[PDB]
Amino acid sequence: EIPLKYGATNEGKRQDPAMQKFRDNRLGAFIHWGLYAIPGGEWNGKVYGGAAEWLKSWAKVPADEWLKLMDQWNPTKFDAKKWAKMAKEMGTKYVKITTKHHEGFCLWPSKYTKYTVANTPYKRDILGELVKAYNDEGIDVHFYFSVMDWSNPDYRYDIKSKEDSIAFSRFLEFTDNQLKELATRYPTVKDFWFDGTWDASVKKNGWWTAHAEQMLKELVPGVAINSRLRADDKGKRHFDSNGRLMGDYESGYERRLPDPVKDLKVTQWDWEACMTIPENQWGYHKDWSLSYVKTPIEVIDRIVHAVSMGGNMVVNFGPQADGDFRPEEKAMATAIGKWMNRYGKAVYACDYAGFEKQDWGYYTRGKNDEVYMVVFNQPYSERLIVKTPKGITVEKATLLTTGEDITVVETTRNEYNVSVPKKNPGEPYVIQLKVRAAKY
Repeated sequence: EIPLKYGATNEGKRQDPAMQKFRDNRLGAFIHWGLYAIPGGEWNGKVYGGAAEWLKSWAKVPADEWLKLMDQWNPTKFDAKKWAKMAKEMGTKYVKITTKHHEGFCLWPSKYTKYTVANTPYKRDILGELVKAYNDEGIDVHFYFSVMDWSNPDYRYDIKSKEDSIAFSRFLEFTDNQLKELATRYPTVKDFWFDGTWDASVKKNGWWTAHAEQMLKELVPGVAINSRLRADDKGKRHFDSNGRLMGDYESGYERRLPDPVKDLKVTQWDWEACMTIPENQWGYHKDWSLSYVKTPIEVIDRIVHAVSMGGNMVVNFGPQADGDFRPEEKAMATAIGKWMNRYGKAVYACDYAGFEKQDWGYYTRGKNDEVYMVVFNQPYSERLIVKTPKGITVEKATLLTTGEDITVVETTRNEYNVSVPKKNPGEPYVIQLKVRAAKY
């Protein structure tokens, strides 16, 4: 048992209405937009296979020359109302926006640096337009913020001298200033999602991470803050030195997901995962033939997987330089939306069900103890195995889309065979169960 000034603050899950809304939303979209969209993976005629938002690093481009891309920032086709309608149609209840990525370029007209939308041909407060357009559609907005900043020469990767410490203290004031600015300019913000916090400089300044959390919470009632921000007194990230979660939700599952059998620990706290459509591209990259691109069903699988284990999922989009979305992303959003509209009672406001995992798919639990079976792998046996926890029985099974009754046969103590539907739905589908707990 270690004493700590800058360790965990929350005891378990926040149960205030604002966290309940964050949780109940479940499905969100990620927007990565910045100067990296212009080159789109290519520098000086060489196409790089790494993440397009890291092109400055792959092509060894100096800050001065990279930030000169501001002179071509002119997204003529940008329309915040279209973006928001696209998100509504997809079934997303929130959107996480890159306010500033590692490159340092701000999508709002910050008063604390020259590297902003204001000093571009386009001039407009893109971030402010998005906040309004999304909020008009009833969609919450969350802010991605990269602490690591390649545009500011006071940034330090490590504190090796007293000069380093003096520079970096000025950098943290700059950062604090931008954060205060965002929270007061855009007070409808529901969440701040920190990234670029892994460097030794930040690990050595745990006190600051805890201060940023507390500062933003006093400025924005009920705001959420991700675990990735936080380091403790000793430099342990996400979870403090007593194994307690810092911030309001766990945010380490990036392009991977907890194991449905072995990683049940994650149901004890709030968490959010994010993912890309190709293997590893967040910002716009002009050539998607370079790695595997997920199909819509592969994406829906991951969404449901997350919710089945008590977490959120955020799907990423990397808008083009002109301010429109590429065709593959429009197709994905439309396909997800179609499926969510039909089967979203098993996703929105749902949580971990407490049932042993089975091969056919995933269980989710509803607000009134509905247990949904989301079927992704159809058994040739025509029987969907359902093993119940001690004291639970299955009284009825119903196909969600049609209301048709589904035969349930007891096979042993605590186990049933739920029949597949008479007509194969031809897609991942939901069977709703009615369960009863003995004197959930």
